Amino acid sequence: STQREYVFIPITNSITIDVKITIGGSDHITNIDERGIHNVLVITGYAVDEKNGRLVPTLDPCDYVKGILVAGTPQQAQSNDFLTLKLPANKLYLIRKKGNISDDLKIYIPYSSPDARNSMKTKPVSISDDTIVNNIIKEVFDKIYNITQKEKVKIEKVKEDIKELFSYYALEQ
Amino acid sequence: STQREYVFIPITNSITIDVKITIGGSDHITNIDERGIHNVLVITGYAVDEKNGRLVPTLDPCDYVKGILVAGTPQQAQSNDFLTLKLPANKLYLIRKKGNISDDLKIYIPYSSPDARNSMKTKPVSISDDTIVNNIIKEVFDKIYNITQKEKVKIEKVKEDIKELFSYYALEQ
Amino acid sequence: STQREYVFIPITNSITIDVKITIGGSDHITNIDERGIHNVLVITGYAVDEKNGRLVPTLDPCDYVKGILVAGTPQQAQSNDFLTLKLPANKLYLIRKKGNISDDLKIYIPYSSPDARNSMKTKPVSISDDTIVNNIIKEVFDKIYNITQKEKVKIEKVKEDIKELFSYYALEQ
Amino acid sequence: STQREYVFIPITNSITIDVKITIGGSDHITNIDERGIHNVLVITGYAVDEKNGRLVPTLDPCDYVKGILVAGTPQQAQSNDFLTLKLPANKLYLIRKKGNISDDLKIYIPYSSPDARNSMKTKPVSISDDTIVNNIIKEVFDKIYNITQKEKVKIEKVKEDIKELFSYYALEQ
Amino acid sequence: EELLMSLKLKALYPLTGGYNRHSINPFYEELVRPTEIKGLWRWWNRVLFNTLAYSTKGKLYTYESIDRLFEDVFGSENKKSAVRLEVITDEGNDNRFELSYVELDKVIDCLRNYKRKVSLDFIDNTLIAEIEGSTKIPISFKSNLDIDKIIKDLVHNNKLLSFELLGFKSVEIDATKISDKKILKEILRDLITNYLEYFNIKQEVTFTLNIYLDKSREHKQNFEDKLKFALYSLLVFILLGGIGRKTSRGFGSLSIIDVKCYDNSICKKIEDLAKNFLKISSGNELKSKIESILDCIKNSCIDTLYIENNILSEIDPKKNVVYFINSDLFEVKRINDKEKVLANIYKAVSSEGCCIKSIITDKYVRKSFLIAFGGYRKVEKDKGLDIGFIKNYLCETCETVSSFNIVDFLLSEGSFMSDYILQYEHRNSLLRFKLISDNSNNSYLIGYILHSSYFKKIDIKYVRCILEKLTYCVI
Repeated sequence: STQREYVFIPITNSITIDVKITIGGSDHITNIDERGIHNVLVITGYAVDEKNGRLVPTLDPCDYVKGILVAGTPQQAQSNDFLTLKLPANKLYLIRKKGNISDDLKIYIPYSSPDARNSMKTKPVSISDDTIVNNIIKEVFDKIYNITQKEKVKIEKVKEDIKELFSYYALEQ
Repeated sequence: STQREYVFIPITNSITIDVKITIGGSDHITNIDERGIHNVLVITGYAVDEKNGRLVPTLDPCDYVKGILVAGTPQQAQSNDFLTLKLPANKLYLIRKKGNISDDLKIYIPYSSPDARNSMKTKPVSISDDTIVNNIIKEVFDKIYNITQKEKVKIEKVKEDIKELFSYYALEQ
Repeated sequence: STQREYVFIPITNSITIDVKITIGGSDHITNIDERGIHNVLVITGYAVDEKNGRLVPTLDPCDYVKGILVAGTPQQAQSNDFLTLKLPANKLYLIRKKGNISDDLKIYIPYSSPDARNSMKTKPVSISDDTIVNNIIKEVFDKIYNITQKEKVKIEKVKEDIKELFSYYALEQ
Repeated sequence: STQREYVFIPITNSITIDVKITIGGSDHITNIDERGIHNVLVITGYAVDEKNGRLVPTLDPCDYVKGILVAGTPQQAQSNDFLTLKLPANKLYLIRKKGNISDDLKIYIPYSSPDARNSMKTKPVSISDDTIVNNIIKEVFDKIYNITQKEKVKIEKVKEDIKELFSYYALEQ
Repeated sequence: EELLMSLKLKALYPLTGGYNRHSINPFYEELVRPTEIKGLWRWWNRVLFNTLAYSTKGKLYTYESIDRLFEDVFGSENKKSAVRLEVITDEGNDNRFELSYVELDKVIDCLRNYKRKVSLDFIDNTLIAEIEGSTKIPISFKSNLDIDKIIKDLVHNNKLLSFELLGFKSVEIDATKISDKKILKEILRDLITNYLEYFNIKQEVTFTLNIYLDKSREHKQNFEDKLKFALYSLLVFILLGGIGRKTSRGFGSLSIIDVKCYDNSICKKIEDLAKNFLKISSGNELKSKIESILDCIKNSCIDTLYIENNILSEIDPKKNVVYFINSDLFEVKRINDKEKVLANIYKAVSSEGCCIKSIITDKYVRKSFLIAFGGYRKVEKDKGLDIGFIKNYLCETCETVSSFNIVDFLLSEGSFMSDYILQYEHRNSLLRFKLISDNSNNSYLIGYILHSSYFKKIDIKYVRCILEKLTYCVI
């Protein structure tokens, strides 16, 4: 059918080495369509674990992480750490939704143990201080997408829309 | 990058010797799409000198001129007097905008030195005497936009607006 | 006839070596009469050229420069790179008009080439850094008017006026 | 927390040694802000005792003494004469209420025993004779409100009112 | 007669309007209007009373009858209000808009003998005067108000503000006939004043609301409990509503700073219950506090004691429309930035906003949803999209694929509620947003949906998690 993987966008660079396939298939729900990013997924209650970057699943609805989802397979020696699961594409909190759904898809999500060893003083953060948008164009929007520098010129578009769209919660301990 | 050039429209025809480009590139700004004219650039602080009209520059904001701006190089008999410049497509003042442009343009302006030999007392001139109109749509809106008569057949749309949208200030000398 | 050169007034200091004539005869338009500067002129659509800033003609109507209009010839080696023009004194966008003039004048405004290689996005610039205006004090208004420190003892008003009234746009490149 | 002293304003120079603090906290209740006095406090049923001037309680609502609320503690030379009290900042009759309150304030008013050995029949007194006004500026508005001579050149602004507002009653015995 | 309580409040970006529809005018500045506080207190009180009456009796009473029941505290044409409001805005001394000078006589030049529309725009940090006759003269001026360069951006970014700015921006000057220069000068001068006063928007207006009580008005029948209910309504107003213009979109949002009772026997259960908001660590804590106060008045507090009086009047279902609070719909999210939140409210509530577009599809229900929850909108029967489709997604008969059916909204049989929903221009929005802060630097976005009386037993489940999704996308 259709398998994808949801990768997060933090202020940290804990993304470059955990993945095997970037595209793989022939379609990507997340898009870059001459306006900005489309079909961004947000997950409630999960808080990033940037040191060994994964989403620690908390049950606080006020916490959230939003990222992109592109097809592939995450470095087969897995399924002991990640959360992989299929859904009918409609119970996804997909924001800036442009495209429709196949109402079935199996997506891998970076999971981490709940970490019952500290007090989870989660903390909200967003992307600013443009220095760290350089590397976010470097390692998520080039390593994965073939569109950058190939079809579209408006890249400061995907500068401000990425540092305006994306926000999340960290654990800071 | 890109290349464009402005063409003025007085009530006297002297723009037969005109733009290099009939196709040239892959774009036009003053597009007339079944709703009338669009993107008529306005130049404040100039006056028009219809006798081989080059825009005499005043220092008055009330002195303005409205004309077309199409992608092209003037005549190969220029770059001696025509002032050309480059701006990020947002300092120019168009009217009836529909689309947006590619963040930079390099534009040819048919220019004249202020010619300090005759006091610039201007006169506001409109475009009436449709005999001037009935032909102008064949010199500028056919030699460039012969889109009309096969892609457009409602000239009245882009006729009456021509006799109200367009006006200018002619320095009377 | 009677002529006037227009001196710019940025926060820059290319102020001293630009002029030939201070008074010429006995009359000017910029006056300092116990209420501030008067008859100040504004150029619509031109911006400064920081590398010895002489007004490069942009097309932005929302671009402007203010300054002092004083009678005289620019440098007696010029009349090769400027805008020489004369128009009947009613097409001058003035500010704080304390009088009116004899319906004709001939102006020298410092021109600069359009420099058709760099998209010159323009930045608004005001008078700040009270040291800058305190330096400008003895720069030109004394090179122009000896009346300074002879009738206006409360030049702070004048001072404030330089900050109150002299904003412009700057080439930024 | 917060404490103030009530300095009543008689014609007498008997109000010099009344102080222990200049500011203490970060605020004075009374204000003199380019329009004159503000937040003036009235105490009714009290007549001044200009014989070493303090406030003496009577049983007459037509007797009243106006004054100001300076921040501080009285003299350290007390606990036998003055009367301290804590009031929720709305049980004060403030003439010319300019701002707001903090809803609980401790105050010291200069109190004197009623001295029941002579009939305490008091009479009104208005502060006239502007030389005492010009020296009470020195006394109370240049020892505490040194804004006088600092920013506020309009000290006649407070002459006009000290000659017209700060009236009181006095035993005159 | 005696001070009852004192509330130090704080409003964020209030859009208070005076006689010129602005918070400032040539004569005075007024950021908080006590008359608006009184009117909104009465409006929230009626909402809260119908809420109560519906959570116990399932009955809804007209606003006339509710205010006739409370006329012993709020007063009416037959009785003077027992409560006296006294706003004290600190710094509230003499301030007014003064246009020291505006350098026209150049705009007047390019205007004569013509009929042109003179538009304004205040971004670029310099006032320009666009003319639809194709010229844009930059205007020099000096005013008394210093637009902080944050307000220009707050107005230019917020698509709602820049929309309500169209009315304070232009004049269509006709100089064809006899037109001197002086009267054109005064015309443009008043236009500039009207445009510049709009930017008097301050952040964090702070005022003290005193409440005085006339004791002479005795405990006639049920004065003490009516008063306690009114004080609860005032707390609910301070918690869920704001002052001024467009409070349904976060502007003018109120926040408690300090409450002080002065008559324990009446208000000492509001003093502490508002102390319950001086420190809000997380969103869940706040939602819990709000549900606490909401439930307190619902069953635990006073009782049906004065609802048993036979002065109320049940509403007609098809000729009346009243609002009441629904405890379920109370999403709370942490803010981290107020200006951007206010700007994203437009993404939430606009038919082409890229948050409800990403939460609702088919667009028809979308229109329907907003038309049922976004106040009045200007839909007109020209291009089919209104024909049937949105009429269908509002039928109280006829299907159940839409979770909201307006009571008497009929298929081609519109009698009253059809016109009221589609034509009545002054309709408040049920979907509302608010922003709160405490003495700490914690800020939260409440999004709630008041329950109306034209919903034929709305599906409280579909719209509920629409609201969490909206509250997420806009923060």
